[PDB]
Amino acid sequence: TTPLEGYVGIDTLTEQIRKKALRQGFEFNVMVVGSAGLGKSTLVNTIFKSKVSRRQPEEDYHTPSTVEIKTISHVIEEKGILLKLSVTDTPGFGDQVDNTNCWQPIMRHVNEQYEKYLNEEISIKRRKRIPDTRVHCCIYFIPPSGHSLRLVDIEVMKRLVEIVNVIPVIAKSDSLTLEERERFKATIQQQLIEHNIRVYPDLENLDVDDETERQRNLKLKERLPFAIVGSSTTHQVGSKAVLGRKAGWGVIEVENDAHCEFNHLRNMIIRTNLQDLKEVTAQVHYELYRHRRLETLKK
Amino acid sequence: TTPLEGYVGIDTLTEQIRKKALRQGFEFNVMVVGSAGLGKSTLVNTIFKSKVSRRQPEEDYHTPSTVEIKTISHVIEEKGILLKLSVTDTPGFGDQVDNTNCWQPIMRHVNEQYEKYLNEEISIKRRKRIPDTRVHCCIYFIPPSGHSLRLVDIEVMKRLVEIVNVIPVIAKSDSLTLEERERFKATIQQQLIEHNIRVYPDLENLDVDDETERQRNLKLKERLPFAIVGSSTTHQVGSKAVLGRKAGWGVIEVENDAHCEFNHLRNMIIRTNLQDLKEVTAQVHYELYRHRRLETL
Amino acid sequence: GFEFTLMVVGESGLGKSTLINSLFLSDLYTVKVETTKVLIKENGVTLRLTIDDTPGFGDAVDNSNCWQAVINHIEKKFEDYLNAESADNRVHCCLYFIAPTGHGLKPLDVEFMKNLHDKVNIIPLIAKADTMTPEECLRFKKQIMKEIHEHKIQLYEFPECNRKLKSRVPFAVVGSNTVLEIGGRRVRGRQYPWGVAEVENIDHCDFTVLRNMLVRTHMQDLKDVTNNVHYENYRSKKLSS
Amino acid sequence: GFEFTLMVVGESGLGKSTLINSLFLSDTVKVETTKVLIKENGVTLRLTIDDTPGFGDAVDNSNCWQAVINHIEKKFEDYLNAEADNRVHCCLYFIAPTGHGLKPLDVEFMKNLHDKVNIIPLIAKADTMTPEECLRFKKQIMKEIHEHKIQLYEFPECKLKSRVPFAVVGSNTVLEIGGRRVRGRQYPWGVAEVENIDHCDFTVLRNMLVRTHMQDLKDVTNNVHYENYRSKKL
Ligand SMILES: Nc1nc2c(ncn2[C@@H]2O[C@H](COP(=O)(O)OP(=O)(O)O)[C@@H](O)[C@H]2O)c(=O)[nH]1
Ligand SMILES: Nc1nc2c(ncn2[C@@H]2O[C@H](COP(=O)(O)OP(=O)(O)O)[C@@H](O)[C@H]2O)c(=O)[nH]1
Ligand SMILES: Nc1nc2c(ncn2[C@@H]2O[C@H](COP(=O)(O)OP(=O)(O)O)[C@@H](O)[C@H]2O)c(=O)[nH]1
Ligand SMILES: Nc1nc2c(ncn2[C@@H]2O[C@H](COP(=O)(O)OP(=O)(O)O)[C@@H](O)[C@H]2O)c(=O)[nH]1
Repeated sequence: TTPLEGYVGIDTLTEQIRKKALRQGFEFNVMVVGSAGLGKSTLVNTIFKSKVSRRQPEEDYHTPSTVEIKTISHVIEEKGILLKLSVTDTPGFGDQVDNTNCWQPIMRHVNEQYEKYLNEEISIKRRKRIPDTRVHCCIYFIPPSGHSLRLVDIEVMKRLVEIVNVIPVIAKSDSLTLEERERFKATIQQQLIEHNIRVYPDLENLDVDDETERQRNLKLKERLPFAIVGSSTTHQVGSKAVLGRKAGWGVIEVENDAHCEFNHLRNMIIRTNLQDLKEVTAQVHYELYRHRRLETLKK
Repeated sequence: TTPLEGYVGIDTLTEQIRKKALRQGFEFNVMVVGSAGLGKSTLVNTIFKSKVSRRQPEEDYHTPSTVEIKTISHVIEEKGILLKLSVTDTPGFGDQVDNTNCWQPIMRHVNEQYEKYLNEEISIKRRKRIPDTRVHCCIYFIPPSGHSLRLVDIEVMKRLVEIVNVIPVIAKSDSLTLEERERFKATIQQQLIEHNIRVYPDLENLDVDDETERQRNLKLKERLPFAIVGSSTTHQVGSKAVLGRKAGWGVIEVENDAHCEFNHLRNMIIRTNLQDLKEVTAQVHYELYRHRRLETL
Repeated sequence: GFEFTLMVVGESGLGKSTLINSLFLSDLYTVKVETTKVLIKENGVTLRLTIDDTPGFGDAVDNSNCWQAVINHIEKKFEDYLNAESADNRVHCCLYFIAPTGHGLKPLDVEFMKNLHDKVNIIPLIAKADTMTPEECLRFKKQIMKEIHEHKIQLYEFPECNRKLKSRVPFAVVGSNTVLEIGGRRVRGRQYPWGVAEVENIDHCDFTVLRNMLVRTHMQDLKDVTNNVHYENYRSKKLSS
Repeated sequence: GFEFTLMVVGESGLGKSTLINSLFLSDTVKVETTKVLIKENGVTLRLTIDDTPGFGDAVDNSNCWQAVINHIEKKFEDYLNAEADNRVHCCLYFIAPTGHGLKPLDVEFMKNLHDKVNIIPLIAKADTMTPEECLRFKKQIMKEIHEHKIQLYEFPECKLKSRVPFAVVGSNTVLEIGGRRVRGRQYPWGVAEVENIDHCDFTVLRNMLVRTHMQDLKDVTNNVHYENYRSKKL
């Protein structure tokens, strides 16, 4: 490095980038995948603390004859930061009598977004800034069976860990005691190792020169899958209002670490690994899709 | 558009981005274009307050028989931020008996950087992060004649403004009195309008909606071309150790706004419009280069 | 002694075994049918009880025609009884477990109850009621009943002896095997960091209603309807054909 | 009275007109001739000033010094045919204050013209340089002149010769500083004085050209440069 003899002003550079962001807004695409009735819409509304799901939990739901993929778009503002958020859900996944090819529409959706981006990129008359419809996060909901993963879950996770970031969560964790939750987590982790399902955060995608990030992400992986509880209703406990669920024997607290693990999931999605998810999507998954497709479109 | 009901945490995003730049650092490329003996090396040393230029201003210099392009690279540390700085000088420019087609090496250098970026982008085995060697700024040095632009200067600026961000500066402005400085700036601006030379900042490359940033760039445009003075020797004036030049009749202070417009240039390059220069290079000049080649191929 | 046959149908991990242990207070514990015989000596009268579990139900990626095994089992028992006419091992009750989802009947449940409602008495139970709030439980019950009445499914209607208890169909059950000490009180329940969900509590789950109706109040009407309706109809075609 | 002629050559925008007005206190490349009658100090001087406009101005300066040579040859031919001294006696070349050395155009001009007219190198706009910078530039310029074997006009009799090439500052404006009237240039940091030996070398040049050593220029023109042309012609 060349030593400096005064103040130059490179430190201001970050602020400049910040200012540019204020005029555009960051794009985030979440996709929830799981069987109907596991709390996907409620969890999306709990993470973003707004009615951002396509179907509100109150409205009636009918299982369609086919597996559909539905998307909804929103703009969320906080302290000058705009988030263009696209939440995509899978009505009819894992509910039919015959669930074969239930993961096909999901992968078709992800690959079609990649295709849109690559076609906008290759064109001669290209835009200055390419809109990003690529799925940045995929949250997979595991029913709280307490025994092991279902076969459909294993199949879909194996297919999906290859084209999109997947973060497993035990849906409706309020139904498991602490011992049961621990045993279920141990079984789920052993099964993930056995089937070699490498979920986000993949430590292979992190640089070796950085150790603090490696240890932090190792702790995050050691915590997975997350025992989550989602709810958009607040209740008075003690002398404070807490988001939670009310049953005759108590109230499950969403924001209490000793009750659930929603805190860790929301911290990773929003506060600690959002940009890492976007970077892995744009530098590991889209890059591999682009390589594979162009190695076929050589001519 | 969608009301919230608590702390989701989206505001943390900026901090996250910072932690991801902190490890990789930013990269900037400046190109100084002018004849010999106009303070280019001293100005580059003064902007970054370090011995960054290829040639130290006090060593030696012999005029090359051809216009050559030379590049130096450095890593600059500033409160945790790494800047990969490239400085490109053009020895031999505007100093020959015959200066016909003396803009070819400069345009060739810029187009070569555009070629490198495009050929790495189209490549199927593409790298995750393409190193940007493209020329982000072009500081053009005009000698302090006091009459008008040289024809060799008009030609090169006219060719350069179509592909590169050009920022005209009046070199060795301490040789100009204020009245002469104002007449020279007025004549240069009139000649730029007459020959249709559009220099950075250009208001056609800005969003229509934004106005508080449009006005600032309009002020910067009206102030061009800057009257700069560069130095690296610290002199004691009164009780202050200030950068400047000690003539036989006074100390010309570089950082003083009443003396020279160096502060405007350094604030525009380093503190206010660095990322705007990079963005305009990547989105206005690189894109026009891309559309021309792909139509050709 | 007394004879009874109870079949358990549902997806895995829905508290089926725990509920079966809880009702009968004993350590009783490819879709086929597994049979377990127990001899329960309680309340004076001795019951030789049969449990027909159907393991592997709903645990496959493709579940087409997975209800043929239970149909075959019921009809095989029917034929064995008909031949023996010239011990009542007929499957008298069938507990179907519906996942606590909160939306309505899945297509698999609809198909099972559409192709089994004229073979065996179907008692729909909402498995794991301790994961629903009361409002969700009522909404789910209403939606399930509406879809049952829409598809013309004939479930089992309990007879007159609890008026507000027999109208709680489909039942929402909670099962536990661990005895906890709540203020010196020996209670069966599940302990969460937020409280104790008690099995025998009438405000928590319908376990007591089901225990009373099935174990010791209406265990004979099930046999009677099996003999006089389902078995009679089954003979009404095989002999006719 | 006394006839003399001075030819000013240099790039446009270098204080040539200002320096001419300061020395004599009066207000395509084609040589432009002007005639002035200056009755300074009682001696009438008929001064012919030949400016070279367009020198070093166009993008192509190839053989732009031919007009200068053709001008001197034509004056030499006119005198020989007559045999009014219209021969170009002095030529002042202005070197831009680059701080490095001589440009190719300067070298070419002083190569082609140093055997046809007396050449006095001047560093135009001497206020551009700190004293150390000016001394270094002078040393490099003299080294390069000796490498190119360029012969300049040395001054007879009348410490001041060591200042060659002269660093000159020209200014037509008189200003009031320290309760005295001085010719100079005004900057926010101070006033650069034309007639201060510690600031520039204008006073030495004026003394040499006007006061003392001018008939010597005429003599060295008649006895060296005019003889060689006539020798080649004959
Ligand atoms: N026990 C429990 N129930 C939940 C939770 N989140 C939602 N529910 C309830 O489950 C039902 C279905 O949830 P919903 O979000 O509509 O499921 P989705 O169809 O998977 O989106 C709703 O009635 C919710 O009130 C949870 O975290 N725990
Ligand atoms: N008048 C003036 N002279 C300068 C300035 N900066 C540098 N110089 C002098 O110019 C001489 C050569 O400048 P240099 O940096 O080598 O210019 P370059 O050859 O074009 O790179 C040095 O002696 C410097 O002291 C300035 O801002 N004004
Ligand atoms: N939430 C809830 N969990 C239960 C209940 N009964 C049993 N479980 C748990 O569910 C898990 C699997 O159910 P299990 O009793 O083995 O019966 P299965 O349905 O035959 O698998 C075990 O951890 C049980 O402890 C209940 O009523 N509510
Ligand atoms: N720094 C400096 N500037 C000068 C000097 N003499 C003249 N100038 C300015 O330079 C400009 C060019 O002067 P001019 O004599 O017209 O140059 P010419 O075209 O070479 O004759 C004018 O604005 C003068 O005021 C000088 O000695 N030093």
